[PDB]
Amino acid sequence: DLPKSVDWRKKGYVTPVKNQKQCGSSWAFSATGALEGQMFRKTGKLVSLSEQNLVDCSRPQGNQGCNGGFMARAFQYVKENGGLDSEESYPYVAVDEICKYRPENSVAQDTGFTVVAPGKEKALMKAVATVGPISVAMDAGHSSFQFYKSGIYFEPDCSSKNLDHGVLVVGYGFEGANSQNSKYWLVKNSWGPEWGSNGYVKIAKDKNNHCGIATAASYPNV
Amino acid sequence: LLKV
Ligand SMILES: [Cl-]
Repeated sequence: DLPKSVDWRKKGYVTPVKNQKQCGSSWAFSATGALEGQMFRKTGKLVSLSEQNLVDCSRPQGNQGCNGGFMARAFQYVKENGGLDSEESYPYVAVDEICKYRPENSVAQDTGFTVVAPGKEKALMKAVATVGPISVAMDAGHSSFQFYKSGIYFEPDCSSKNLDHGVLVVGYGFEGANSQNSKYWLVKNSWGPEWGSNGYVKIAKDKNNHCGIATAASYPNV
Repeated sequence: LLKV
């Protein structure tokens, strides 16, 4: 069976928290976060990947740069493009810019992606436990989320269907002694280390797909 | 979503 808790940050799969700043690019940070963990599982090397490469170059796949996008369209771009540049070689500037993808600087590849069954939190738990960090979308449009600081996030006004923010599930756990009580998903955001809990948020788990965390989850195939 |  699956572990009572998982935290891929403790195993070297997760880069330090990044900051998308004033650009609608959380989808790009969610996608690079999932590819960073899959490339680490494959090679043992953790290398920060370029969100800007995704913002500037994946319009053909249907993304809109700083005006929004989807993680699956990003994994589709990496596959069609044959690669993705490192954060070091293609730095983030938080504005739409000319595509400058360089194949010689590519440090990652994927053959497409796997989708988690929509709305199934236990399928998501199995993906997190057996694959690594998973890209997910959520409803983050609330002041309670903007000002989140600690504890299990639970917002009554949250939607499980109309999502507006891409994030990365890096694990799951529970508070207390009963592994089934006060469960939560461990989620990496892209609003900087300063937001929330060192840039992370615990979102309530197995509470009817709260905030839609299991509605549109996926991970790249490397 | 952007942080405010
Ligand atoms: Cl965004």
